[PDB]
Amino acid sequence: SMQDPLADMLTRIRNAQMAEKTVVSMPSSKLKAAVAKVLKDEGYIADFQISSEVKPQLSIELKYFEGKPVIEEVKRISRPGLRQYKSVEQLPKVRGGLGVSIVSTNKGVMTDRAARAAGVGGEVLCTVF
Amino acid sequence: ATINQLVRKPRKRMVDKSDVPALQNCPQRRGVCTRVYTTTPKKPNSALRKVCRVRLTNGFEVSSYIGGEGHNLQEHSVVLIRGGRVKDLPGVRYHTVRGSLDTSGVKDRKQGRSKYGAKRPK
RNA sequence: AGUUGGUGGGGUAAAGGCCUACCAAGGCGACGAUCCGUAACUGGUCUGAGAGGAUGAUCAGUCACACUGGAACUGAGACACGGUCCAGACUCCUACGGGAGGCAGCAGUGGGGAAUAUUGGACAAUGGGCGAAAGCCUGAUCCAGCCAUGCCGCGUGUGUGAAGAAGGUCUUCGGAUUGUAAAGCACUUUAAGUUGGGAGGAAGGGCAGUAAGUUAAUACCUUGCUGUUUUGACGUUACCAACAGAAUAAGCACCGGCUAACUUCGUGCCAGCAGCCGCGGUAAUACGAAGGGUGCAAGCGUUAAUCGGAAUUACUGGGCGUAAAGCGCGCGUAGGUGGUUCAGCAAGUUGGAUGUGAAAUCCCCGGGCUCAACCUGGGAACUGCAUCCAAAACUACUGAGCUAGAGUACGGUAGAGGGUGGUGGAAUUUCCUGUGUAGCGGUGAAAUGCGUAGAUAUAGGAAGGAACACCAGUGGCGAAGGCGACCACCUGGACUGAUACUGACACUGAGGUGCGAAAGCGUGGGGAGCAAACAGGAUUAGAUACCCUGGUAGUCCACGCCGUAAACGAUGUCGACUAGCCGUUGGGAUCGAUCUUAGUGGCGCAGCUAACGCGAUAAGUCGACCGCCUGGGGAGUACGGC
RNA sequence: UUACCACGGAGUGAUUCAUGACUGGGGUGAAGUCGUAACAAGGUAGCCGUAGGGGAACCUGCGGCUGGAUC
RNA sequence: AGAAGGUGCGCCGGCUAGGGUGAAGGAUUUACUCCGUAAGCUCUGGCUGGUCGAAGAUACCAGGCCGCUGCGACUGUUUA
Ligand SMILES: [Mg+2]
Ligand SMILES: [Mg+2]
Ligand SMILES: [Mg+2]
Ligand SMILES: [Mg+2]
Ligand SMILES: [Mg+2]
Ligand SMILES: [Mg+2]
Ligand SMILES: [Mg+2]
Ligand SMILES: [Mg+2]
Ligand SMILES: [Mg+2]
Ligand SMILES: [Mg+2]
Ligand SMILES: [Mg+2]
Ligand SMILES: [Mg+2]
Ligand SMILES: [Mg+2]
Ligand SMILES: [Mg+2]
Ligand SMILES: [Mg+2]
Ligand SMILES: [Mg+2]
Ligand SMILES: [Mg+2]
Ligand SMILES: [Mg+2]
Ligand SMILES: [Mg+2]
Ligand SMILES: [Mg+2]
Ligand SMILES: [Mg+2]
Ligand SMILES: [Mg+2]
Ligand SMILES: [Mg+2]
Ligand SMILES: [Mg+2]
Ligand SMILES: [Mg+2]
Ligand SMILES: [Mg+2]
Ligand SMILES: [Mg+2]
Ligand SMILES: [Mg+2]
Ligand SMILES: [Mg+2]
Ligand SMILES: [Mg+2]
Ligand SMILES: [Mg+2]
Ligand SMILES: [Mg+2]
Ligand SMILES: [Mg+2]
Ligand SMILES: [Mg+2]
Ligand SMILES: [Mg+2]
Ligand SMILES: [Mg+2]
Ligand SMILES: [Mg+2]
Ligand SMILES: [Mg+2]
Ligand SMILES: [Mg+2]
Ligand SMILES: [Mg+2]
Ligand SMILES: [Mg+2]
Ligand SMILES: [Mg+2]
Ligand SMILES: [Mg+2]
Ligand SMILES: [Mg+2]
Ligand SMILES: [Mg+2]
Ligand SMILES: [Mg+2]
Ligand SMILES: [Mg+2]
Ligand SMILES: [Mg+2]
Ligand SMILES: [Mg+2]
Ligand SMILES: [Mg+2]
Ligand SMILES: [Mg+2]
Ligand SMILES: [Mg+2]
Ligand SMILES: [Mg+2]
Ligand SMILES: [Mg+2]
Ligand SMILES: [Mg+2]
Ligand SMILES: [Mg+2]
Ligand SMILES: [Mg+2]
Ligand SMILES: [Mg+2]
Ligand SMILES: [Mg+2]
Ligand SMILES: [Mg+2]
Ligand SMILES: [Mg+2]
Ligand SMILES: [Mg+2]
Ligand SMILES: [Mg+2]
Ligand SMILES: [Mg+2]
Ligand SMILES: [Mg+2]
Ligand SMILES: [Mg+2]
Ligand SMILES: [Mg+2]
Ligand SMILES: [Mg+2]
Ligand SMILES: [Mg+2]
Ligand SMILES: [Mg+2]
Ligand SMILES: [Mg+2]
Ligand SMILES: [Mg+2]
Ligand SMILES: [Mg+2]
Ligand SMILES: [Mg+2]
Ligand SMILES: [Mg+2]
Ligand SMILES: [Mg+2]
Ligand SMILES: [Mg+2]
Ligand SMILES: [Mg+2]
Ligand SMILES: [Mg+2]
Ligand SMILES: [Mg+2]
Ligand SMILES: [Mg+2]
Ligand SMILES: [Mg+2]
Ligand SMILES: [Mg+2]
Ligand SMILES: [Mg+2]
Ligand SMILES: [Mg+2]
Ligand SMILES: [Mg+2]
Ligand SMILES: [Mg+2]
Ligand SMILES: [Mg+2]
Ligand SMILES: [Mg+2]
Ligand SMILES: [Mg+2]
Ligand SMILES: [Mg+2]
Ligand SMILES: [Mg+2]
Ligand SMILES: [Mg+2]
Ligand SMILES: [Mg+2]
Ligand SMILES: [Mg+2]
Ligand SMILES: [Mg+2]
Ligand SMILES: [Mg+2]
Ligand SMILES: [Mg+2]
Ligand SMILES: [Mg+2]
Ligand SMILES: [Mg+2]
Ligand SMILES: [Mg+2]
Ligand SMILES: [Mg+2]
Ligand SMILES: [Mg+2]
Ligand SMILES: [Mg+2]
Ligand SMILES: [Mg+2]
Ligand SMILES: [Mg+2]
Ligand SMILES: [Mg+2]
Ligand SMILES: [Mg+2]
Ligand SMILES: [Mg+2]
Ligand SMILES: [Mg+2]
Ligand SMILES: [Mg+2]
Ligand SMILES: [Mg+2]
Ligand SMILES: [Mg+2]
Ligand SMILES: [Mg+2]
Ligand SMILES: [Mg+2]
Ligand SMILES: [Mg+2]
Ligand SMILES: [Mg+2]
Ligand SMILES: [Mg+2]
Ligand SMILES: [Mg+2]
Ligand SMILES: [Mg+2]
Ligand SMILES: [Mg+2]
Ligand SMILES: [Mg+2]
Ligand SMILES: [Mg+2]
Ligand SMILES: [Mg+2]
Ligand SMILES: [Mg+2]
Ligand SMILES: [Mg+2]
Ligand SMILES: [Mg+2]
Ligand SMILES: [Mg+2]
Ligand SMILES: [Mg+2]
Ligand SMILES: [Mg+2]
Ligand SMILES: [Mg+2]
Ligand SMILES: [Mg+2]
Ligand SMILES: [Mg+2]
Ligand SMILES: [Mg+2]
Ligand SMILES: [Mg+2]
Ligand SMILES: [Mg+2]
Ligand SMILES: [Mg+2]
Ligand SMILES: [Mg+2]
Ligand SMILES: [Mg+2]
Ligand SMILES: [Mg+2]
Ligand SMILES: [Mg+2]
Ligand SMILES: [Mg+2]
Ligand SMILES: [Mg+2]
Repeated sequence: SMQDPLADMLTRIRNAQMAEKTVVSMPSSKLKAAVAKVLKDEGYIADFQISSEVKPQLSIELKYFEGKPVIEEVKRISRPGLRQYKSVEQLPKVRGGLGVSIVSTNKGVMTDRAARAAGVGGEVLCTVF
Repeated sequence: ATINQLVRKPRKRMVDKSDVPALQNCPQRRGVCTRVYTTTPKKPNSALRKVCRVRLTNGFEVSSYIGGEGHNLQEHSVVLIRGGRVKDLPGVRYHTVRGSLDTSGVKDRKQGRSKYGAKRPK
């Protein structure tokens, strides 16, 4: 019944990335917007736009580079059934730093690298590589 | 199993029962030969196997196998038994130690004669 | 039921139902009370990459106990381990009247067991009791004795030496191997043996003098220093040196694969071996020996036990279409989880500071014993808990919102959805009556059976029970089980279109609650056809079957029970995404065509799967919750509850 | 002399061990006796639930499934 | 099932709680009426002492109980 909207966002991105599409549209929220922005800063997507009119729609344009999609493995970590939190010393590494893990901290939603840069841990949302 | 299901009822370790219920956590135990007889192995094998029925200090009554070519066990012989199952004989779970109390070990044996209680020929 | 709270009082070193008299009826429990079984706890130990699993010998901290059950006294401290009293069980002394005893202190004995040691020395050192001080006591302690029980170290010689000696073994009879191995030749003396030297564990005590302080006093006394004397169980110490000689000192398991190491001779499904596969019945690299070899080595094997490998209880890190595994199906309680905006709060979360987290142990850098084991300095760690400070993304909590989830109001559509009555036509059977006469029926072929007491066929009439051809469809409706004649009455739900409304009211669901084919059970009706049981005839070696002729329960109705099915898509419910093509049942739109919903079928790209195969009606990509599985039998059985 | 109370008595229950004449199934065995139920359309297609019957595998009725061959 | 089994019980005081009847008073329907009554009489209790005997349900009165089995379901009837 959409008890996790972020998992729906990542599932939509993965499913339409596998299907060789160009734009993904979904209901938006101020958390999905932060996730989309942090992906944009990491070069995993082309662009994201938020619609107006009371029921905003968020649309994301994807990248392909070669014949294979740029995002090959995206996975949610902290679900509503588990709620995983980690400290600075325990922030997970995906592909030994070749990827990124999104972390929600009291300074906002950022990457694990920025998380150690500010020295603030938090909740591990998902891992992308 | 889901995380909530596991919280309500965690995973359980199974316990493995010992194959030697007599001699409760003991390396060896002594007993008395209530009778010495001879029996026949299972299907693919054909032989005439020597076995002694032994009553232990526990009060248990079990059957032990006598190794080697010869033996001198008879009624009311005090013996020591150790673990070890004989595959061909059904119901035989123990071995009789040669050369410990009343078994005297095999004679004219010269190779590997420490499992049969034989002194160095010298 | 002093049970839970209150008041007055008592009592204790001290709070308190700790106790007492009244007042009230409370307290605990599915976050597991009560009851049953088992067990001292921790630092730690062993395994494991870790997470975990197993476990509390030795050493250290705490607790409890002192033949069994009670009780108090003395005391700063005890309900008292070598104290008192009372009772009990069990031993013993006795002159027969009468008393004593408690090794779970150190040695020791019997017993039990597979199994665990000396009736040793000294208070020299460190501690403890008393004394003022000498000093006395101390089975604490320090040391010795025994035991390959473990960990570590060192020996059992070194170099040269080819007639490749003799012997053993194998052979193609040439030889190969044991093998530089042996012998011979030349070296060295570790350890053990004998003899001579020789520390360190030692601080102090006694005596005399001296110098300070003590007062009021050079006295006594305390303290410094000087001189002399005196102390060791271990102990024939550690250690060092000299002497003769190679002399004093290798065993155990295995050799088919897993697994490093191969051939002969005996034996012939015997004797035997074996962790698992399995060897042995006349050429056995698997049994038993011999030669050779391989692993370890003062040890080597076997047995018992824990963890690992085992991702084989899977948090990390598994599964449920067919291998084990989705409840027969709904509704719903506790619980778990929660669409989207603001604002607040700071429980979760994050960062910092402070206190604690005993020592020992494990880890790092060092220091000593000739090395190592061992001892020891410093550090790191002890991943935890607690209190303050700060942050506000997420979760939780509070206030106000919103309409994308959910629901309400209004017209229509389809339907074997359910219940109570009534009514139809075809057909079977039975009874009556007419005509008519020798067969009917059934089979693979027969027979039983029905017929001249007039059958079957044929015509008319009557009675009664049950099922509802053709429509009929990969068709429809229902949560599932299931629901087909027609009509009336009562009644649930679903599809479909627009507008308006409520404003998260949602999903799942352990327990519980209902519905639930057929067969079956109870009471009362009904009974045409069919038909378990049963009778007879066939078939057959037999035929308690298949086949034939009959035939009772049952099948039908009302009410009640029963709770099961290959109750199946062998596939839990809910939500969101992901190329296409061909049908079909309801309904909408736009112009027979195009689009769009809710079902019901056939193919198929990615993806998935062990494969078959699934593939928008997933078994694909993901979320929320629940159920279930852990080798085959025994067994969905026994016992207990309901 | 009273209060508290250990031992010890009396009555009646619960639970748990061992044992018991005699009985019911199960497993493992070897060249035994009787049949041939399943696997092919296994020679009457097999299974599932329920009822009756029979030396035994099993047969028959009622409902269900395909995890059934020919077509 | 009164299963089985157990505890108390006499007499004299102290304190204490209830019920019935019922003057005086009050009301109106003024009379064979309604409410209600101090004393007296009468019937139920509670917790606290003391005291005698060998014994307090003291006499008469007044169930014995339990465990396995056969038969008949039971209450009833029958050979004056
Ligand atoms: Mg073994
Ligand atoms: Mg009280
Ligand atoms: Mg008080
Ligand atoms: Mg009080
Ligand atoms: Mg419990
Ligand atoms: Mg214990
Ligand atoms: Mg592991
Ligand atoms: Mg560990
Ligand atoms: Mg380790
Ligand atoms: Mg423990
Ligand atoms: Mg000890
Ligand atoms: Mg201690
Ligand atoms: Mg403590
Ligand atoms: Mg202590
Ligand atoms: Mg304590
Ligand atoms: Mg104690
Ligand atoms: Mg003792
Ligand atoms: Mg004792
Ligand atoms: Mg005592
Ligand atoms: Mg006393
Ligand atoms: Mg006293
Ligand atoms: Mg005192
Ligand atoms: Mg004590
Ligand atoms: Mg004492
Ligand atoms: Mg004591
Ligand atoms: Mg003590
Ligand atoms: Mg003692
Ligand atoms: Mg005494
Ligand atoms: Mg006594
Ligand atoms: Mg006594
Ligand atoms: Mg003793
Ligand atoms: Mg002792
Ligand atoms: Mg003890
Ligand atoms: Mg002994
Ligand atoms: Mg013994
Ligand atoms: Mg020993
Ligand atoms: Mg000892
Ligand atoms: Mg001393
Ligand atoms: Mg003296
Ligand atoms: Mg002594
Ligand atoms: Mg030693
Ligand atoms: Mg040994
Ligand atoms: Mg030992
Ligand atoms: Mg030779
Ligand atoms: Mg020497
Ligand atoms: Mg000295
Ligand atoms: Mg000497
Ligand atoms: Mg090999
Ligand atoms: Mg061998
Ligand atoms: Mg041979
Ligand atoms: Mg072998
Ligand atoms: Mg051999
Ligand atoms: Mg051995
Ligand atoms: Mg072992
Ligand atoms: Mg084990
Ligand atoms: Mg083992
Ligand atoms: Mg494991
Ligand atoms: Mg294992
Ligand atoms: Mg593993
Ligand atoms: Mg898991
Ligand atoms: Mg598995
Ligand atoms: Mg599941
Ligand atoms: Mg199967
Ligand atoms: Mg299910
Ligand atoms: Mg199902
Ligand atoms: Mg269900
Ligand atoms: Mg349920
Ligand atoms: Mg249910
Ligand atoms: Mg079932
Ligand atoms: Mg529900
Ligand atoms: Mg709820
Ligand atoms: Mg939310
Ligand atoms: Mg909630
Ligand atoms: Mg907020
Ligand atoms: Mg913190
Ligand atoms: Mg520590
Ligand atoms: Mg050193
Ligand atoms: Mg703030
Ligand atoms: Mg006729
Ligand atoms: Mg007719
Ligand atoms: Mg159906
Ligand atoms: Mg029925
Ligand atoms: Mg019936
Ligand atoms: Mg009936
Ligand atoms: Mg009837
Ligand atoms: Mg009939
Ligand atoms: Mg028939
Ligand atoms: Mg018939
Ligand atoms: Mg009939
Ligand atoms: Mg019947
Ligand atoms: Mg009916
Ligand atoms: Mg069905
Ligand atoms: Mg099933
Ligand atoms: Mg299955
Ligand atoms: Mg279901
Ligand atoms: Mg589903
Ligand atoms: Mg629903
Ligand atoms: Mg769904
Ligand atoms: Mg859905
Ligand atoms: Mg397909
Ligand atoms: Mg699969
Ligand atoms: Mg598979
Ligand atoms: Mg999940
Ligand atoms: Mg979940
Ligand atoms: Mg899920
Ligand atoms: Mg099993
Ligand atoms: Mg088993
Ligand atoms: Mg088993
Ligand atoms: Mg059962
Ligand atoms: Mg049993
Ligand atoms: Mg039962
Ligand atoms: Mg009695
Ligand atoms: Mg009793
Ligand atoms: Mg008793
Ligand atoms: Mg019994
Ligand atoms: Mg018995
Ligand atoms: Mg018997
Ligand atoms: Mg059959
Ligand atoms: Mg057959
Ligand atoms: Mg058949
Ligand atoms: Mg046949
Ligand atoms: Mg078949
Ligand atoms: Mg069954
Ligand atoms: Mg059947
Ligand atoms: Mg039947
Ligand atoms: Mg039956
Ligand atoms: Mg039959
Ligand atoms: Mg039937
Ligand atoms: Mg059928
Ligand atoms: Mg009575
Ligand atoms: Mg008296
Ligand atoms: Mg009585
Ligand atoms: Mg009685
Ligand atoms: Mg009887
Ligand atoms: Mg009798
Ligand atoms: Mg009678
Ligand atoms: Mg009678
Ligand atoms: Mg009778
Ligand atoms: Mg009767
Ligand atoms: Mg009767
Ligand atoms: Mg009467
Ligand atoms: Mg009577
Ligand atoms: Mg008479």
